[PDB]
Amino acid sequence: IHGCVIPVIHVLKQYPKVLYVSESLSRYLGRVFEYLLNPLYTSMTSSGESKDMATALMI
Amino acid sequence: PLSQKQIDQVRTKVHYSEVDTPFNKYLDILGKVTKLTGSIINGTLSNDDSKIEKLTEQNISQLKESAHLRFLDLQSSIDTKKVADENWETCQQETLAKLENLKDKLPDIKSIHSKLLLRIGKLQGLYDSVQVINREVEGLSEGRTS
Amino acid sequence: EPLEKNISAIHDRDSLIDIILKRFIIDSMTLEKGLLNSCIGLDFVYNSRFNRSNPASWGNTFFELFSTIIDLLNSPSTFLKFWPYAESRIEWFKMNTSVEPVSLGESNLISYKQPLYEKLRHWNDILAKLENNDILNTVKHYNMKYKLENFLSELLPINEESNFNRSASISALQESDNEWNRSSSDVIFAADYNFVFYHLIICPIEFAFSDLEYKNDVDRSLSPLLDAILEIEENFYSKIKMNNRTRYSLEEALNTEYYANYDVMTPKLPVYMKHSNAMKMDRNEFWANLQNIKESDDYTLRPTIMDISLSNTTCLYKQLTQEDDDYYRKQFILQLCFTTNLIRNLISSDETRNFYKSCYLRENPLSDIDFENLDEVNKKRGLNLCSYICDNRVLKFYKIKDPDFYRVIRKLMS
Amino acid sequence: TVPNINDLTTISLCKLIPSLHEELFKFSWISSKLLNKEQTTLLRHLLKKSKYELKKYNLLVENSVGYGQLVALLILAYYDPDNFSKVSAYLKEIYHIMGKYSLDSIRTLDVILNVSSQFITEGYKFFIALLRKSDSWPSSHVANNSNYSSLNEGGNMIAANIISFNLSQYNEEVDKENYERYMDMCCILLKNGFVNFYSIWDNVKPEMEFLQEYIQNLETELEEESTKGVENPLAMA
Amino acid sequence: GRTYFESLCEEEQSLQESQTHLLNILDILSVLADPDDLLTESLKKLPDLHRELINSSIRLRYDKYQTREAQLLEDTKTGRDVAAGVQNPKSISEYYSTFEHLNRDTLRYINLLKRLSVDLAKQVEVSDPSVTVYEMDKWVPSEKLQGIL
Repeated sequence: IHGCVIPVIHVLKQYPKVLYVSESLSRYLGRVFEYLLNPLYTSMTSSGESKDMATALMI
Repeated sequence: PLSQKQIDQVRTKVHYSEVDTPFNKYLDILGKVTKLTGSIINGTLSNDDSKIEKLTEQNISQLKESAHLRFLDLQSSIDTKKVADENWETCQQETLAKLENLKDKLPDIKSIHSKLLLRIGKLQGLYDSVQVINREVEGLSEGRTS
Repeated sequence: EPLEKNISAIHDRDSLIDIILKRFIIDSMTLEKGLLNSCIGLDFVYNSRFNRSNPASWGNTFFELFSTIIDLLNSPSTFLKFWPYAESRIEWFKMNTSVEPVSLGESNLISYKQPLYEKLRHWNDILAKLENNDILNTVKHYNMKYKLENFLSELLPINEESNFNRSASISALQESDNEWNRSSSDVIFAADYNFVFYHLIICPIEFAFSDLEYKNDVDRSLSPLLDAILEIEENFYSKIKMNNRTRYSLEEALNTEYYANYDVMTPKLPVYMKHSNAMKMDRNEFWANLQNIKESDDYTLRPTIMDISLSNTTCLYKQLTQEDDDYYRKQFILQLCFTTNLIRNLISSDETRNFYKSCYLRENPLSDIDFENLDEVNKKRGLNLCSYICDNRVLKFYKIKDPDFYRVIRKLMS
Repeated sequence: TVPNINDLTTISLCKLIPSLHEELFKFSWISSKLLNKEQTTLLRHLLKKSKYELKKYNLLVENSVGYGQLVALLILAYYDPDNFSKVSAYLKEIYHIMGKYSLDSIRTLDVILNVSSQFITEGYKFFIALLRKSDSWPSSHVANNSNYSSLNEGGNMIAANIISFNLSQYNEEVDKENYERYMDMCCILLKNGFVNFYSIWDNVKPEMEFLQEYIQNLETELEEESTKGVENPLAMA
Repeated sequence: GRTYFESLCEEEQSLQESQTHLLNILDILSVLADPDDLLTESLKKLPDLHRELINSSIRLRYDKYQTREAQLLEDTKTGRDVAAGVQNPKSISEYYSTFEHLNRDTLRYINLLKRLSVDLAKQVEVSDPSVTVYEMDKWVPSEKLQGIL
């Protein structure tokens, strides 16, 4: 969770079966990977021009 | 079961255990020669059959080196410790002197103490003001009345 | 240079270098120059290990020189100026005889081995002497004693037989103003606090094995004290909550759909200060001025920032009952909680009791505490007073108000 | 002792005279006279305690006043708006205190870690600055934790001992609610190089063998429940 | 032997006499074990020197015990005993009390900043129509009021 990926990569490189113990490891790894990839993804399939529509209704 | 006398007797031996290696060494050199010279006066002599050292004058020089070294080491050991006694004593007298004259340092402490009280004064004041402005805004909000 | 008495000086080679280096250190020490020569020699003896006849014999040599120079330092000023060296080259101390460095985190020194056999005794002598002053101690002295205890504690491993005390409950815990400035409601408050402090917190063991007069005595002394202190803490948190509630009600009734959250109450810096810059600069100037007053060689004889001074009654009263400075009451509550934890475990566990009985006996085969006589009329009153103060009042109080001191005391007790 | 000639006659003669009996205990070789096995055992213990013990108090109830002050001071640091620019004053205060009442280094590091982890959320900035300037910070062998070739070199092994200890206590009921914050504080420390990773990994509770056993059990149970399958009872029995 | 320093000095003087005797004994020993008449005179000088070395040694051990006792007697004097004669207690008490007041006032001031502070109402109105959601913590007071505060 705290953004230190290299220890856990080096551990799961040795004992892959550990992933069977709990699901949350996959979800968190996906979180860090998705943050890694997001800015490349916005540069293509351009949604930045369409980013200017996430606003709330005024009371 | 041990009586009060015996317990006090072990306590005194513990309170005095000293392990000064420089000293024990010089006394040992004195002994390794007193046992040999004392034996020669007796005339027992012999080629070191017992542990009385060896007459062969080839280690007499080895004894001469040891006598110069152990003695010099002991001389330094005591010279060092007396310097430490002189220093720690001087430092203890120095702190006592600073204790005698402290009246010269009351003014600066008094000054910071007073300066801090003024700072607390102003902050407590500003807090009263925030309570007054909030109360006037409350009045204003609740209906109309000016 | 000499290299002339080759046959003569062949007898004892290593010892000769040792004595001449010792004399060098001594005559140079008796500064910013002598310290330089001494440090260079002390490093030289490390670097010249392989050439020595008996390579292991460097250990007892190196340490030796070290001790000598520790003796010759003039005053704790010089000692603090010199220590960063000995803290730089620790990993050289840890290898008693091996000529190859040890893995970081493993030490091969023992309390009774040849290197430390006299050095630990000597440094414990120096620590005891520095502790024995107790009146004329400048802050330099306390800093020096700390540096020394930390060095020695880091040398030996955590597990050695002489690196954790064997159950010595510390006497001489007084916080008075060292017999200086030592002297209604103030006087009775002072007497009551003094009595309970001494009899309960100075010696939890005795106040755990009593004759049922002692227990009830300290209870009849303690009760009103805690009553008054908790009333005061209640006033404190009442002021806080009143301020926050009034502000929240106003800010809620002043907006459209705010609906403030009454739950959270953690303190936050006010808005007109979290974004100013003149006030921050002024506060920093003041803190710098005060700090410069503190760390100056003219004022090295001050008391710590949290002493309570049981001696001067009126100062004690001004300290405990103020309604704006609550840290002193936190100290008192923490002390009671610690001691009561120990007393409860002592009474109930009946297993640590054996250990403490053994420890008390071994140092003194003649004693008077029962250690067995816990009939039940006593046991009851003791384990009742404990569960009363430690749990019924304190935790029940700080479970609704300030739920962070709560976790603190619970974690520390466990 | 000085003359050339002697024997056990001196031992006997000294055993006879009771007047200077204590002077003999003081200075000479008196291992003989104090012969009661109880006496010599008491002697061994009293020597090893009074001469070679460190005389320091490392359990909270041992030096109550002492720890009291320290922990109170620590709370102050987290309730100070300008706490960030007064790190050095706090370190000097803590050293002054640890000096006065002879607290230990190990236990005091632990006391800092606990009441720090209690505020870690929104205190982590000042916490890390404080530990960065204190001399309990490995400055010449700082761990990396971001380079495959150095996941086990450097750190401050004493902090590693205390942390690996406090991370294996999940048996009582009070620590089960603070394990989260404590683990988060260690995870913060474990990336600024305070301790190397493997020094923590190798020493927490579930050993690698028990982990592998649980893994084999889960593998077999999963494979069976997959291939064979299980009938979910709808109206069965 | 009244003081620790003076007893150490007496011990040093006792060391020197022993050293001279020992060195002379060693040289006579070399002459005797050297590869008659000169050897006969030496074989008598050696007992003459013996009626001296043991007596001198005797004294060295005696002084060692003397010095140990004095050191222990000095180490019993605690800090309180030495400061019994300070001439002016008053100033000492005034100075110490002053420090206690300064410590307590500092805690109140620091407590009284973030922990016991009292702040503004936070009424909010935003001019830009674009702002559709407001943080409610970035609200600040008007610049004119800020100068007065």
